[PDB]
Amino acid sequence: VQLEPNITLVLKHLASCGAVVSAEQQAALDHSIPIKRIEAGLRSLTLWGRLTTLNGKDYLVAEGYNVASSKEGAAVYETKYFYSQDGARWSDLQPVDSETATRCARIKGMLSGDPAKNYELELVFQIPELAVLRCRVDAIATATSVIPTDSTILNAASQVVPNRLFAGAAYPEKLESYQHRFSLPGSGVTLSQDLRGTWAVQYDAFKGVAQVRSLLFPGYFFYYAANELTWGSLYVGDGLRNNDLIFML
Amino acid sequence: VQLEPNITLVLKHLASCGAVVSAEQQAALDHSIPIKRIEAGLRSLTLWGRLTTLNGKDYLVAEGYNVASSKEGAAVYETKYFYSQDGARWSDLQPVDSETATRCARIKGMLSGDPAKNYELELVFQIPELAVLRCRVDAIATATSVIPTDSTILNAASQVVPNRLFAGAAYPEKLESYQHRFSLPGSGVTLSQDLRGTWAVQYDAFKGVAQVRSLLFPGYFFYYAANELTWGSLYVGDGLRNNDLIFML
Amino acid sequence: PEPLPYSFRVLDEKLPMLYVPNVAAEERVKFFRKFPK
Amino acid sequence: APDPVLNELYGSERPAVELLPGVPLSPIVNSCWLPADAKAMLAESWIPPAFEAAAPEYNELVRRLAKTAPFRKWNELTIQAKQLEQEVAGLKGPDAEAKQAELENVKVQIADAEAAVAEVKQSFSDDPLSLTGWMQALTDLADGGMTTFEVSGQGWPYCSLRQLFGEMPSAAPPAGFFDGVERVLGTFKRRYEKERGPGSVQLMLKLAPNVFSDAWSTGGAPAAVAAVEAYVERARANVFGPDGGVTPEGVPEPLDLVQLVWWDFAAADPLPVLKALQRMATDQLQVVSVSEPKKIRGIGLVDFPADRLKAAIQAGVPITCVQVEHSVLVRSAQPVLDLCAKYGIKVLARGGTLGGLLSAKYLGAPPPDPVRGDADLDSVPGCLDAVNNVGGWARLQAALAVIKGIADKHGVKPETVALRWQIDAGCFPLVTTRWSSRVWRQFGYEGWSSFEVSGGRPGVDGPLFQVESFLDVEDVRALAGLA
Repeated sequence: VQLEPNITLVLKHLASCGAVVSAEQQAALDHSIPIKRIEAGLRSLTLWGRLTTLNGKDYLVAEGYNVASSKEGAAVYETKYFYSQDGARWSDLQPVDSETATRCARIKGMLSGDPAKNYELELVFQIPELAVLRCRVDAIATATSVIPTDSTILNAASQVVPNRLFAGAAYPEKLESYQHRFSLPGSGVTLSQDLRGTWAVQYDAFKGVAQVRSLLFPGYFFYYAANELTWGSLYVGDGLRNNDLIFML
Repeated sequence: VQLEPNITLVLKHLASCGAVVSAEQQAALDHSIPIKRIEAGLRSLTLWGRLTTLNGKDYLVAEGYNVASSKEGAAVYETKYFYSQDGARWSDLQPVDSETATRCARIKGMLSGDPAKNYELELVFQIPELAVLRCRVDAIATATSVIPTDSTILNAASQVVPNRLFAGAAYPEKLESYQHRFSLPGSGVTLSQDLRGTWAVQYDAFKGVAQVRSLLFPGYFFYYAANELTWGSLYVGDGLRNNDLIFML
Repeated sequence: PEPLPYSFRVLDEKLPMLYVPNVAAEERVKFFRKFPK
Repeated sequence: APDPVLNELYGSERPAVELLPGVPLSPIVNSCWLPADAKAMLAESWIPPAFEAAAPEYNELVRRLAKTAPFRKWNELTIQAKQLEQEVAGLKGPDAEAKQAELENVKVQIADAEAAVAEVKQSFSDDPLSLTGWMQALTDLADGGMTTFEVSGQGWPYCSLRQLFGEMPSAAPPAGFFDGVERVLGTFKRRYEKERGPGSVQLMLKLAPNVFSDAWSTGGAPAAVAAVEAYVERARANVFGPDGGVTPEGVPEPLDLVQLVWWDFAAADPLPVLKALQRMATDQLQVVSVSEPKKIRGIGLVDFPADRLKAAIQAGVPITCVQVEHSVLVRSAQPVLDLCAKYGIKVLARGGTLGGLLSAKYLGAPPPDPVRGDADLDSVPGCLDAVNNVGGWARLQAALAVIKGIADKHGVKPETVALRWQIDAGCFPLVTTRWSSRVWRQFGYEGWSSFEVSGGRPGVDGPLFQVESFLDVEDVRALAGLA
């Protein structure tokens, strides 16, 4: 039903889950997301998350994409990322290499706020902070990106477009109602073909609102409101997955 | 593409025009709208507006229809109206017979707070304040109720249903793009067929939000966002009519 | 003193077309019958 | 008489036209989009067994030197020396003494010409900006026949909106958008005019006043005239260096043309700025004696609607050219064409190829993607907007198939057909120059970067610069049906 997720709806339904943004940043996003959207040719551009830093200048990350194609048996969304320290000005978040991401994986703890820092790894290697941030963001994006099942559909020229005749996910308190965006609409792969204990779902039937929390990445939240038929996801926290998950379950 | 206007997007897009509600009343609305929607067996229930009184206890008014059918060339909606001094508990607004419906249009001035007030008019006639409020709401709904054109369609059995394939209105700046609710989808009746200078449209091309204000009823606003197809309307202020339109313009 | 007739603006400024929406607002307009119009 | 450049190069009988009484105009105008920033371009330097066959000195200079006027004069003088030597040897009489005097005269002429040749050869090596990629690109473009240029770049809305509609600090110089482009084109103009020709290359600027700024709004008409005067002064400082801006006689040499582009008409009417530019274009006579000599030779307008152009005509402004977007698939501004035909003012047609989107490729390809990026086009989001205004990628595919069939009927590239359609409607084309091994790609030619394949020929084809059209009546009917 909805064409794009609404930022105010996301912030309103994820307020309980602890995913919040400051007042100045909220207003600045409201006034600045369209400007960056139209500066590029992106049909869509929305807030992706807010990573916490050490100095106090949190990294606001937004992602956008133009068209959604299906290629090699999957939905390949060509995305572009931007970051900022304040909601006003948006800078590009450059993609990293492969070995640079492997080295990225070895930095732990929250990255500092200054994007001019350099981390030392081991023959020594210098890792810029923006590379680490992009590595973490792409890791989280690859791991968890939820949309309700069959909320999209193929079409002529084989482009994954929204499904304007979406009836609504039946039985939305179960993981069979939600799926990763990369999964093709026709295929039956959903949020239940991954590990058995890395997703939690809460459901309010009277208000008809479902909240899906990722336990592999404890900062990823998603809402699906059935009465309005509106869904949206957010990330708040540092880009670290809890490897010690089993002892937690 | 939407099926029912949100109560949060309306308050967000109409905040600048002064169409705002108290935060406590906003939370109370969020909780107690579905309760009344289920207690009354209505598939659609949205906040219609807010009317000012001589007290701080304004009347919040919400309308809801169960069926909506074509009848003698008029899209008749079987609306039910509810009022509340606070966002928590709702009461009903019973319709008004024609004699008092004509003896209620002569009573002017902004209403009091207690809905058990009897106006005395000229032998003396006693008329309840709830009747006056119902008359004013009916007049504003007849004069103003506005939706984008082609947003509704006629199915078999002559029922007006949302057009799921509504692609949006080109030229949102033009008044031709908008129509009254009780206009049949086939008929080419719009707000252009009203008086020339009774509707002011201000459209921000960049953010893609058009705003239509009623000048005959100064407190009626209607926003339409086109990037994501979302339209809503609210009436805030007293329900009186602006007679001397010719002098002001 | 006599104000310069507004039509002389065409010759002085070498502007081809002049349009006064309200002669009441202007002051250099000249009335032939000497009655305000 | 036809244009001599276009006579030898394309066998074209087209006579040369003049935009103004002083400045000429090429059949096609080159809109100049910089590939990189001016700072990163004004710093490029061409200066890097006993013999390097790949050294730039033996390769680039031997081509860039034979195209200079001193070398041609040297060759011609040698030719006349040999000839007159032949006749003076033949004659052997009293007239032979006068002819020998003529030979001595041409000998000293040869001496000074050779001195100038050595001077220019040295001038090649002592400046870094010459012989670079972009300088050679523009030199080849100008030698192809399109000597007119137009400053342009990524523009509203696909650019930084803070560099257009942002409030600069008070200490900032009065430099506006499309600034570095003027500097690069001025450097090219001075280099080319030093190598050959006094005024060979033209240049048509572009003035984009930020009418939404606080200073413009709060100031008024004096603020507007001060701003346009400051822009004119800065543009003179850009096109001509601090030295040489004035003629030796003491009268300033004026600019070629200034194009006014207005952002909003309901915000501020362009009458004050138009009057100020007209006054700067005219010289104020005193008694007769010229006073306040002209600084601008003409005024043009950009994308004004027909009613606004008529209103500007009705206020005495001497408009000389207007550029609009009018292609074979977009015909949104017909009234402006009729109005300009009536009032006899030139019209320039930007678009035509929809930004290189009518090329050989895209015939069956998926739509270009901004995030992934396409490099054969100039602006991807602009191309998608053109596609949406046409109606969609399917309609563009059908139109491109029709155009490709028309092209293969004659044997031309799929873009010369659109450009000739533009020329046939009266308007002058406006093609965006291409850079960095994609040279001549705007005309459809491919693999034209190296001299080994080009052989010195331009990357255009004759039928485009021709007085008679090559489009038969069926082709005209089909293209009109494209709509």
